[PDB]
This record gives sequence, C-alpha cells and structure tokens, in this order.
Amino acid sequence: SIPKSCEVLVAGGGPAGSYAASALAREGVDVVLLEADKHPRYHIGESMLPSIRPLLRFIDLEETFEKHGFQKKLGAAFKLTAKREGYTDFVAAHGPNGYSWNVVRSESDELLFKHAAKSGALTFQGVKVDSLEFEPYDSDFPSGGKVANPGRPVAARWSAKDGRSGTISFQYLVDATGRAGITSTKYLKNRKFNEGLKNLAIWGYYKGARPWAEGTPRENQPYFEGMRDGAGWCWTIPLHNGTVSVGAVLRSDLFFAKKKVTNAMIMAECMKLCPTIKELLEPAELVSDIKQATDYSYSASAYAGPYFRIVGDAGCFIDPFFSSGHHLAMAGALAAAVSIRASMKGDCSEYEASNWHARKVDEGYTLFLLVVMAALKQIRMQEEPVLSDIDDDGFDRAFQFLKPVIQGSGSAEIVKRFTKKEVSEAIDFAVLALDGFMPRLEHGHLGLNR
Amino acid sequence: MSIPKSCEVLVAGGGPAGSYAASALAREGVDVVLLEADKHPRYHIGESMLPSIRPLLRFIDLEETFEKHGFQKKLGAAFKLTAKREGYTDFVAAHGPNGYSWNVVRSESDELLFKHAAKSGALTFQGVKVDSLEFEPYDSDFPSGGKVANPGRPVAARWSAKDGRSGTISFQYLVDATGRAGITSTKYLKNRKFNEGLKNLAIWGYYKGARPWAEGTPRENQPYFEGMRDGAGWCWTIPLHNGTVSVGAVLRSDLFFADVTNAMIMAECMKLCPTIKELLEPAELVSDIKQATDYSYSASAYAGPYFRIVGDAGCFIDPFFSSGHHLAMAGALAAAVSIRASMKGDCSEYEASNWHARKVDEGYTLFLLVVMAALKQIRMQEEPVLSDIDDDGFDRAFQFLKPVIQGSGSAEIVKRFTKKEVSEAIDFAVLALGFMPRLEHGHLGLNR
Ligand SMILES: Cc1cc2nc3c(=O)[nH]c(=O)nc-3n(C[C@H](O)[C@H](O)[C@H](O)COP(=O)(O)OP(=O)(O)OC[C@H]3O[C@@H](n4cnc5c(N)ncnc54)[C@H](O)[C@@H]3O)c2cc1C
Ligand SMILES: Cc1cc2nc3c(=O)[nH]c(=O)nc-3n(C[C@H](O)[C@H](O)[C@H](O)COP(=O)(O)OP(=O)(O)OC[C@H]3O[C@@H](n4cnc5c(N)ncnc54)[C@H](O)[C@@H]3O)c2cc1C
Ligand SMILES: [Cl-]
Repeated sequence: SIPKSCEVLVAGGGPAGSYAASALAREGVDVVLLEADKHPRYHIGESMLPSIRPLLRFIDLEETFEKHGFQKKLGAAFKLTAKREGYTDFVAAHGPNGYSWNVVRSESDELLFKHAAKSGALTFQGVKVDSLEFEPYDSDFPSGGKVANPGRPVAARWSAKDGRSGTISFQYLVDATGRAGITSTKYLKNRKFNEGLKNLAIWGYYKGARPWAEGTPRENQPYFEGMRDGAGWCWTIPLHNGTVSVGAVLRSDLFFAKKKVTNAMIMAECMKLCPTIKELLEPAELVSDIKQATDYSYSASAYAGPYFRIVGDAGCFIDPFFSSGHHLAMAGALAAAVSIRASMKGDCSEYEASNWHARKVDEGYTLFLLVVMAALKQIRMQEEPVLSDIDDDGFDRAFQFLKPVIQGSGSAEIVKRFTKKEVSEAIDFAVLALDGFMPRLEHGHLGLNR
Repeated sequence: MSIPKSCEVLVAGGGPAGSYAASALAREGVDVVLLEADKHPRYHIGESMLPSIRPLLRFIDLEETFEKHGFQKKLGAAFKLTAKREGYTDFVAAHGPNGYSWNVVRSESDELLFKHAAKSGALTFQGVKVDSLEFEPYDSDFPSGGKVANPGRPVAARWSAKDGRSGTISFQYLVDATGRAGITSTKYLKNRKFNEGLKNLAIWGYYKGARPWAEGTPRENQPYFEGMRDGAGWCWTIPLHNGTVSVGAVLRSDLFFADVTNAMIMAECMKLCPTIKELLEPAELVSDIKQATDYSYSASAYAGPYFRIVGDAGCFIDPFFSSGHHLAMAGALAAAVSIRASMKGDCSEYEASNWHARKVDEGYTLFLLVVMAALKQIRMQEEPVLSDIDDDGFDRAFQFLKPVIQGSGSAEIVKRFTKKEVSEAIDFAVLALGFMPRLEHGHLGLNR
C-alpha cells in the first residue's frame, strides 16, 4: 500500500510530476508520486520544442521517446498576418538529429509516468491528494519577491476510488497538480490572471486533410496562423494516430461575440478566418469529438516556499501559441529536483534554494510571455508593422531573433545550444516589438554550486 | 464450361500475384483467363503481411472481404537480431489504428484472392497446368538489356488437366505468376541468378498453447523474429487467428546439416533463440514439421515482348522482413498497369515492359540490401552492423529502415512515407554493408 512516510511527495503524475519524481529517484530519494487518473488518459498539448531532448536526456528518457515513433516535427510555421508565414526550423539549428515531435499526450504522459516507476519512485494511480497540512514555519524566510511562507507542508491526505484512504508524511512537496493548482489556488490564492489572455479554446481531430507545404522540405509541419480579423488564432498539429489536431483560440469575450453541435459550428466559422487552415481542411474527415476547455493565462506571486516547489501549470500558464506548456513543465521539474537536492545535502540554505527555483520558473515564464505577447499583438493588429515588418513580405527576420526563446532557451542551463548573447537579442528584439548559483547537472551529484 | 481457345491476357498461376493481376485486368474489362495447377484451398507458407497490403487490396476492392474474414491483426513486428534489445517496427504508428496488417492462414486468403478474380470477371480454372509456352520469333525493334529480354513473343500455352484433358490457349499478353517453378525465368529465359550467400533452407511447424509475447503491453502477441545466438540463422514466431503460433527456423544449406533431424534441429534452433523458447515454454506441437528449399534469387530480366513476370517467378529474397507477399501483389499491380498502358496506347510495348521490369527490380533491390544488412548483423552477433550510437537495442536502426520494411519506396499506391524518408533508408543499409501510374479504376495505365 501507499507508505505513511517518504522523503519527497510529488502531487500529480503529469510530465512535470513524472520528470521531478524520476530526477529525484535517480538520485536515490524516497519519492512517492500520486496521480488521480490512471494512464493512459487523454490530454491536449501535442506540439513540442527541441529543448525536449536535453531535458529528457538528463533523465535518460530521450531515446525511449525516439523509439516510440511519434510524428516528428522539423519546425513550425506562424502566419501572424496576411503576409507570408514566419517559420522556425529545428533541424536547421540542432542538426538532422535535432527534430522534435508532435505527441499524442495519452502515451507520452504514460511513458513519463512509467519511467518514474522504473526510476525507483513509488507511483500510484487513482490516488487524489485531498488536502495539504501546513505546519507553522514561524522562522525568518526571506524572498527575492517570488517565494511565500504559508508554513511548511508536512503531510497530505489522500483517497483512492477503490475505497482505501489515508495520510502520508513527507519532507518536501512538489506541486505538479496542474490547472487545479492545489497550493497556488487552494492554500495560497495568488494566481494573477492576464486579462488580455483570458482565452477559450475549442479543438478536434481530423483525418484526410492534406499537408501544408506538400512536396516541400517542410511538408506536414505544424502550422499556426492568426485570424484575418485579428480576433484569435488557429492551429494544425499532425499526429501519428493518422489525424491532424485542429483548434481555435479566442478571448472569452470575443468568443461569445461570435455566438451571434454549436461547438462544431463555431469550429467551422472560426476556420473561415484562417484561409490556409481553411484550404488544408478542404478534404478533411472528422473522426473526433469537438471539445471546449478554459485556456486563461496566469502567473503566481510565488512558485516555491519552505520545503515545497510549484512546477508547470500549478504555478503559471501562457497562451499555447509557441508550444511552451510541456517545455516549461519539465524545465521547472528539473529546477525543483535541483533545488531540493541542493537543500537536502547542504549546498545552500532552503531559502536560497527555494528562491532559486522560483526565479527559474519566473524568468522562464517571462521569456515566453513577452515573446507570445509580441506575436499576439501582431495577431491583434494586421496592417500595422509589429515586429518591424513594414518593408518585407514576411517575418523571417523576426524569427531569426526570436530563434532561441521560441526553441526553449534562455533560462534553463541544460539548453546549451544558444549563447546568452543571442538570447539577449531575442529579448531586446521582442520588447522593442511590444514598444549567484549554478546548477550541477550531474547524475548522482545533482545540486547547486555557488 | 471449359477453357477457351483465345483470350486477351493469360495469367499462369493463381497465387496472390496471379489473382491480383487477374482482378486488376478483369476489372478493366479485359478478357482474362487464369490457370492454376493446384486446387484451392491448399496449404502454402507465408503468413506474415505488411501494412502495404491494404492500399494494394483496396485498389481491387478486396480490403473489406479480408477484414470480414477475421485474420489476426498485426500491429507490428519485433526483430531481435542479437542479444541486445529487440528492434520493433510499428504499423499502427505510421498507418493509424485502421492501418494494421494481418497474420494470414494462406490456405484461406489465396482462395479469397482466387475467388475475387472470378467475381472481378476473370475466367478461373483450377487443376489446370501450363505445361509449355510457345514463343514466336519477335525479330522486330525490341532489343534486350536493362532487365528486359527478347526470347520472342509468347502467343500460346499448352495446358493439361488432372482428369486428362489438354489443349492450347492463345493470348496477346502473358502474366507469369507460376511462382518458384518460374516457367519463363527457369526454362525459357534461363536467367535466374542465385546469391550463393543466401542459399538457405527452412523448417517450420505450428504449435498450440504457447503464451503471448509482451503480455499486457500495447504490442502484445506481435510476430517475433530473432537470430540464432551462434549466428547460423534466424527463427520466427507468427501468431494466427487459428489460436496457434507459426514457428520455424531458417539456415544456410551448409550450416543446416551441421528425417529425425527436422524435429531435432527445430529444438536446437529454438534453444539458440532464448525468447522463442520462452514463448513456446508450455507449447504442444499439433502440426507436422516440414522442410522446404528457400533460396534467394534474382533474374537478368523480368519482362519482354508482351509478357510480364511477377512474384517468385522473377525474384526471391530471404523472408526475414516478410517481403514475399508484398512484392507479389506489388508486381501484379505493375503488370496490370503496364499491360493496360500497352493495350490502350499510353506508350509502346517496349516502353511498358521496361517500366514493369524496373518496378520489379527496383522493389526487389530495396528489400535485398535491407535483408542483407540485417542478415549480416545476425552473423556479426558481436559487431555493430546495424547498431549506432545508442543506449540499447536496434530500434533506432528500424526508425531509418521504417519505410522499406513496411513496403514503401517503389509502389506508388503506398503514399504513407515521403520520398525523402525512403532515401535515408537506402543510405543507412548500404553504409552498413519517365512514366507515372494512372491508378484509376477503369482508366488504369501510364502517364508521362
Ligand atoms: C487548448 C490547449 C492547447 C495546448 N497546446 C499545447 C501545445 O501545443 N504544446 C504544449 O507544450 N502545451 C500545450 N498546452 C499546455 C499543456 O496542456 C500543459 O501546459 C502541460 O500539460 C503541462 O502541464 P502539466 O505538466 O501540469 O500537465 P497536467 O496534465 O496539468 O498534469 C496534472 C496531472 O495531475 C493530476 N492531478 C490533479 N489533481 C491531482 C491531485 N489532487 N492529486 C493527484 N494528482 C492530481 C491530473 O489528473 C493530471 O494528470 C495546451 C493547453 C491547452 C488548454
Ligand atoms: C519458409 C518461408 C517463409 C515465408 N514467410 C513469408 C512471410 O512471413 N511473409 C511473406 O509475405 N512471404 C513469406 N514467404 C514468401 C511467400 O511464400 C511468397 O513469396 C509469396 O507467397 C509469393 O508467392 P507467389 O504467389 O508468387 O507464388 P505461389 O504462392 O507459389 O503461387 C503460384 C501458384 O501457381 C501454381 N502454378 C505453378 N506452376 C504452374 C503452372 N505451370 N501452371 C499453372 N499454375 C502453376 C502453383 O501451384 C501456385 O499455386 C515465405 C517463404 C518461405 C519459403
Ligand atoms: Cl513551435
């Protein structure tokens, strides 16, 4: 049965949970991982970044993902306005071995979850964390502006649908709960929504649509374009299941402003405002149900505290235009494992480690924030030279600067590919468009240097 | 009813390549006569298929009949070349959940194909043996060379029946689907050239009560192939809807000898395949253990003046990657395309015969170098032949070999894999070592 005591409790067996559980268990930590669903289970989020490989490599899962046979993504196209699309190429930057994947999430989350068990973490499914018990930490615990002291969490109550129930004690907590955000939403209450990105989304899977850039060395790559009226944007993501993932994103007010099988109809109506998406789906056959979900973007006032870490959607969320969700989940899961291991064996104080994790979550989120915002500003405009596109017929100059951030660099040190000089130019270029400790990433010696 | 004296196309041999070519031609309205020396249903080896079977069967509208029969669906195949982790090819990953293939009791599918030829409008006769072919001199503008030959034009065939009846039938085109007998290639062109490295022999039997491989996994009970640990050969397990698993071993003719031997060597090769033995741990033999010749061969030419050679009648490669049934029907399609193109004036006969012969050669060459690379890795048990920089197993190699192993790279009906991907499959194996079809029903032929 589930043990009463462990070293680290990881709440939620999603990508950020399984990654943090595996990375800690591969260091020998007595990790317990609790997941309310039994894998495989459906979840949306199939487009990945090339940063997935260095992250998966640290936990020795990269080749297992390669051997599964997901649809490879060599890049992504972004037709923000009526001008010709901008395109980021993964295999050009990282070589012919540097492609990423478009992923059926029911299977990758299983691969990560089973890898956590094979890594030596105690994994349990159908077990839901009902509550967290924060003991008072009445001692000084300073912040740099991104950690909070609701006390120290030391026990969690859990239930299983087969009727068993109990409580588990732990020394550290990893919050990978997801949108539910148990710590951020239900013990803390520090979710800060961005009113400009309070979006809604609808999607479905289609068979027989014909690929983009047929014959071209960029055939059937993921394709994103903004609506010609500027109200939102749509995506196409082809998958190995034989279907292409298709969906549309609109702000909550602008979504019902077009309410003037309703979900299937607005899917077709919003599709009209994307002429190239409209062209690709001409012969398409619908095989999926068309599903709607909330898609609000939010940050948090704190991402860590006394002996607990918040990772992935449990802390922050940004509009999935640049496929940042799965990247930021595992990138924060690595920072949680690094900061916990540093705290465990005395590389630094807990407040030094907890603050370090919270920054790596905050600055990583900030990078995609200003980049996605610049694209969404260009999508909300159409004729105005956002990204400085006045004299050109495309965005290729803009995506030459946005290269490192769009491909997942700029905060996690494990993404060695791009220099911090190039990243700085990615930040400077994007803000003008809108206008210490060091990880020891060695297996068996994970922690922080000064 | 009896065999007619004249027809448009005579198809010799009612195997898969014969029945497919008969159906594809008869569905175009051609007066096709199909002669088969064996009476269906009859036993024949070859039970593992490729996912390319569906686009081929769909062109002749036979997919749904095969689906309704209930063959064991095949989602992929495993290949444990050496003691390292298995390599695996995934059909459902590439072709979707409806793109699986089958493991097939061949006595029943060959009958379905043969009867489908009759429903397609071909005149089908069983127990009728083509004894000889009458090649008239074709001294016209038709040179030899390029995988085409000019032994003259075949225009009549002598035939015999098991009741004693005999006669002769005239035809404008010939389709040689006779098989290993290879009437045209072995006794009229005399152009079968064996590869001395692949002069293999095989033994097999069917076992009941064996337990599935990879139980519980989404890849449970898929066909499993592994090379013998001493490097002498390889074994297979192919589970069938019959509740039994087809089990067999393949050895080179010299290494084979290194009656009762068949039952004993069956156990010895199984012992040299630890995972095959594990699946057959409680198994009981219900079949006879049978031996047959399994030599690999090519031909200097696969077509000529108004005749087409398809399947084993032309070429054969070691069945490690289950290429035999694919290449049979893939060549049968090319024979129907090239004959119809010649019939309706899309191009000259000399242009069509070269196109068919190239598609037989080009398809065979793909599987040749791929099987050769895998069999070299099996004899180099300890040497990395197909092992690249990796963490374990051969699965990275099978990600490169993916399109050829699943039947792409020559047949135009298998669109699934890009022509970019096929190029890397060719280079990967070698480094270890015009006309366009009109695949329209009722408009079959060639464009330029
Ligand atoms: C429409 C849409 C499109 C998207 N497209 C993309 C894309 O293209 N690319 C991309 O990278 N991202 C995309 N995302 C985002 C992506 O879905 C997430 O960012 C990603 O799943 C990372 O979050 P996570 O790791 O927490 O996963 P989650 O699925 O949020 O993991 C949380 C897990 O914890 C479990 N859990 C919840 N409560 C408890 C509890 N009390 N106890 C135990 N377990 C619990 C849940 O069942 C779940 O399995 C998209 C999101 C949306 C809405
Ligand atoms: C041990 C072994 C294992 C194999 N495993 C596989 C496998 O897993 N998968 C796979 O795809 N392939 C496999 N094969 C290959 C497969 O058996 C053949 O490649 C495939 O069946 C193609 O045969 P065919 O239709 O061309 O010839 P056949 O199937 O032999 O058909 C020719 C027919 O014509 C008849 N005939 C012969 N002479 C005459 C004549 N003169 N007149 C009239 N009719 C005549 C024959 O009786 C026969 O019925 C294997 C082969 C061997 C030896
Ligand atoms: Cl992207």
